[PDB]
Formats: sequence, C-alpha cells, structure tokens
Amino acid sequence: LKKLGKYSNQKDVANYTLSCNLREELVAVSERQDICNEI
Amino acid sequence: KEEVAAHRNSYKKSICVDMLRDGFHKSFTELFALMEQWDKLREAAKAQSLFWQQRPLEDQPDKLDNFYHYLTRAEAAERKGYYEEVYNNLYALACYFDNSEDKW
Amino acid sequence: LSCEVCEAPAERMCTACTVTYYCGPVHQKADWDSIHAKICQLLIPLRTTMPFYNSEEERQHGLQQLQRRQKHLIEFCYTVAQKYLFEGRHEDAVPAALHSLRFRMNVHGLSSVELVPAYLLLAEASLGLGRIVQAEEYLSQAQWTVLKSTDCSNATHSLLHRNLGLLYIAKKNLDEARYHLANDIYFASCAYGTEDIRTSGGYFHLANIFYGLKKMELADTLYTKVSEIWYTYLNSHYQALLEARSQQTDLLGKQFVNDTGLDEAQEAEAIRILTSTLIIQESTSTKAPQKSILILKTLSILYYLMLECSKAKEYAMKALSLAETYVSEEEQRFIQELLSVISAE
Amino acid sequence: VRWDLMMKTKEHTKKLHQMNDLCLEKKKLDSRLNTLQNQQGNAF
Ligand SMILES: [Zn+2]
Ligand SMILES: [Zn+2]
Repeated sequence: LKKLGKYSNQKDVANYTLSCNLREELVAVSERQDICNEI
Repeated sequence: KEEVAAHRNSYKKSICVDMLRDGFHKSFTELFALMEQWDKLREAAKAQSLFWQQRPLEDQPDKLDNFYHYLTRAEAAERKGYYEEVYNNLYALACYFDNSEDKW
Repeated sequence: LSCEVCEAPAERMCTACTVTYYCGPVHQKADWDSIHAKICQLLIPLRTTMPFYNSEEERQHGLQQLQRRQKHLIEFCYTVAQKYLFEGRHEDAVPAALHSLRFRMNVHGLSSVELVPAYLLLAEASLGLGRIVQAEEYLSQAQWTVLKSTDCSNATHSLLHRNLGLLYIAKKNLDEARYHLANDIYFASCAYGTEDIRTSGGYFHLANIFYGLKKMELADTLYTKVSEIWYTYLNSHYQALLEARSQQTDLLGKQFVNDTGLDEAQEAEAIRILTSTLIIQESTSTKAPQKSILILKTLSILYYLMLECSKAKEYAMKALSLAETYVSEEEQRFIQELLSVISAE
Repeated sequence: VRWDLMMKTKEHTKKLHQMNDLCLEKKKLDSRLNTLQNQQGNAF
C-alpha cells in the first residue's frame, strides 16, 4: 500500500497546487477577457 | 470589470480611486502624505529603529479601511465648516492610531 | 504614394519643398501654415535618403545624428501641435500631429508608447473637430499599447487617463469624466507631486465638471487649488528673480533674465486655465472677490514674466483697485511693486 | 483506498478540462486582439 500511500499524498499536494493553478488560470482568463471588454 | 481592476489593483490604488473619483480629493492628499511619510521613515531610519520595525502599511488593509471611513467622514464634515465634526472624526483616527507604530 | 498629411491623393507638389504632398489647396495651405511656418525646410534634410556611409563609424555617426535630429524635430512638432490645440487652431494641429505621429512611426515604429502622446493629440484635435469616434480610434490604440506596455510611467499614464476623461467629457457621463480625470490627477500627483501645473490642469477639468454639476463649493474648491498652484509656481520664479537681482553687487554688477521658465504651450494653457477659472469663480460666487484678486495677481505675474506688458499692467491695476477695498495693505503693496517692476522693465 | 486515488485523478482531469476550456477562451481572445490590431491600421 505504501506505494499508493506515497502517490495519494502526491495527489493531495498536487491537487492543492492544481487549485492554485486553476485560480491562476481563472485570473488569466478573466484578465484576458478584461483586455477586450474594457476597450 | 472596472470593479475587477479596482480590487485587482492595490488596495492603496483602490482607495485612491474611490477618494478622487468621489471628490474626496483632500482625503487622497492626506492619504498620499501619510503613506509617503510611512515609506520614507521605514526606508530611511537606522537599521533597527521602530520605523524599520514597523509593518508595511500597504499590506495592512484594515488601516486603509480606517482611513477610508474616517477620511470620507472627516472631509464630508470638512466641507461644511462644522469643525467639531472634523475634530471628532480626526481624533477617532488619532486614538485608533494611539499605538507604538502609529504614534507619529 | 499619397498626400502624407491626410492619405488623400498627391494632387499637388509642395512648391516650398517638393518633399511634402498635398490633396490640393486646402491641405496645401493648412500644412504650409502648420509645419512650414514653424520649420519648413528642415524636413528636407530628414527626407533626403542618405548616400553610402562607407564604414561602421561613418554609418554609426550618420545614423546617430540623423536620428537625433529626427527626434528633436519630432518633439518640436509635438510641442507645436500641443500649442495649436491650446490655441484652438485644430486645423493647424492636424498636420503637426499627423507629421509627429508618422515620424514617431518611422523612428520608433507604430508599436511604441512614444506614439501614444501623438495619438492622444490626434484624439484631442478630433474632439476639437467633434470627431468623437475618430478620437476613440486613437485612444483605442493607445489604451491597448499602455495596457500591454511594460514600462508606462506615471506621467504617461496620467496623459492616457486625462485624454480618456476628455473623450468621455465629449461623451455624456459626468461620472466617467470625474473617474478618469481623478485617475489622471492621481498619476500626476505621484509623478510630479501635488502642486504641479499639470496636476492643477486635472483639478481644473474636474472643477469645470463640478461647475457643470453646479456643485459650487466643490468646483470653487478645485479652482482654488489650481489657482494656488499657479500662484505658487509664478511666485517661485518672480521671487527668485527679484531676490537674486537684490542679493549682491560686485562692482561688475549684473542683471538677471526675466523669464517664465514655461513652455509657450504651457503659458497658453496657463492663460486658458486661469481665464476660465476666473470667470467661473466669479459666476459661481462673486461673494469671494479676493479669489479674483488672487487670479489677477497670478496672471499679472505670468504676463510680466512673459513681458506681456499690456495685460501685466492692466491685470495688476485691476488687482490693486480691488485689493484696496477688499484686502490688507500687503496685497496692495505687492501689486504696486509688481506694477513698478513692469513699468521700470 | 485505490478508489480515492482514482477519484482524485478524475477530478484532476476535470480541472484539466476546465483549464483547456479556458485555453480555448484565450485562443478566442487572441483572435479578438488580432481583430483590434486590424483596427489599428489607421486609414484616413
Ligand atoms: Zn514642404
Ligand atoms: Zn485631404
């Protein structure tokens, strides 16, 4: 199990990081929208 | 959109924009003066003076919120000539600022 | 090829220069006035294609001196355009601005922030022509440039916000006019500091909106702030001039130069701002004539530093007559001294 | 316990497909910026 324990903890940290990644992409998409929407 | 730019720009920017947009022009002038004073002090002083021990003001939104509420009130009073309203609001700031970092 | 001044046909030669191209007589005359009264021939040294610079050092020298001449004339053209906008000669501004833009395109390229000043002058001329959507074109370009821009300075962005506000001021939302001029005022304040004439120009446009809103006390407050700025700067020069002239005398002696230190376009904008401020300050509230006396002092000082002697005298005499009833002796004695300086100089 | 790893992977892929959608939005906005560039052309 310890192999899957290691990869499960890897996914725990990777999914939290992905939550920061999707926050990053959400600000990226919203600001790129903002460029076209302001003008 | 513009609201997103307003929150996404610095809270310092956000309150400057609110202030001058809504005619709190002198409230901006005061905020600028104090903010520059804070920055100057925290840069300039001797390397472990309390000014260098001060927190960053810009990081610290609750103090900018206190400036927003009290300066908006005090300028609304300042316009009137009802000088005691100005006194009371500025003293409310002053006593909020009755702490070691805010002494000046 | 085209009429470079408007991209209509090259209907006629520029007989003054051959290098300039005109869509016949109307643009021929307007561009003759606009660029050729200012410099005319100097564009020919720009327009001539170089013969071969034969070595690396020759190429470098020839490029450097050509480019720096181009830059110098680019800025002179942009100053001329600014003055034509302030003088209301928007017809003459259109050639000067379009030339300055095209030369910025050539040296800097269309992508440059350096075009943004010219683009905004082309908006300003368009609004002088009422061509609101045309101004919106060049503001659109500028806005994309600055939003991308890696380095836009506080002054540059203040220019952007100021012209954005002016465009909405031709539009119909006073809220946007305040919002954008406020941004201009902020960026001016942090670039220049809070007492610069350019910041005061922001405050002036804000005051004019508050006057249109008939919010008399805020409008007058803004007019006061601007008037105080203009007063303080002109005082700084006038005092320094008299103090230096007083300070010391070797047997060599000296005489100091009476000087505004302003751009002539900044002097024209000073006159426009102070005159509108005076008239609006009176019409909003004749109850404070002393503020009119202050503006009269300010303009009389400006006129003296120009040696606009006629208005310097007239406005000093007005200020003195008003100050004798309204004000303490310090005002009257200052205005008398200024009149004595004008009449002696 | 493997089921938890599978479901965490599946929701990870859900966030991948969300961001790929945003990549298509970015491609759209790139085409919009090119459209506005064509407006730059500044004929008169
Ligand atoms: Zn010519
Ligand atoms: Zn034409």
